[PDB]
Amino acid sequence: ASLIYRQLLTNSYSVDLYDEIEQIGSGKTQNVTINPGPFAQTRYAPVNWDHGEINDS
Amino acid sequence: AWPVINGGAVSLHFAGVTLSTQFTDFVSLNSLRFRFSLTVDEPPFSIL
Repeated sequence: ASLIYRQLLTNSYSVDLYDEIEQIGSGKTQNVTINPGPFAQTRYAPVNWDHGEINDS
Repeated sequence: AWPVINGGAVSLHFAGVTLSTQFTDFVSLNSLRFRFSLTVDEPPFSIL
């Protein structure tokens, strides 16, 4: 059971290796592509307000 | 002698609401309109 202390001290180099893991995995580019769901969006339209038809003569 | 016009009295009652919508290549030009019916009222108008 004392072997755990020896293993930790011996394998401590994996700490620096893990530091490299994380601090270059952050450097590497990742992009979680959140979707649009199966249900699709849509806006009304380009709508502009104006005065209606005028009865000229 | 100058003729002169006078009088004229009516009342507005609500009749309806309308939505006109012109279309020109997928873009909408809208307009809300209020239609009022009329009911005449004294004093009568008269061209003097």
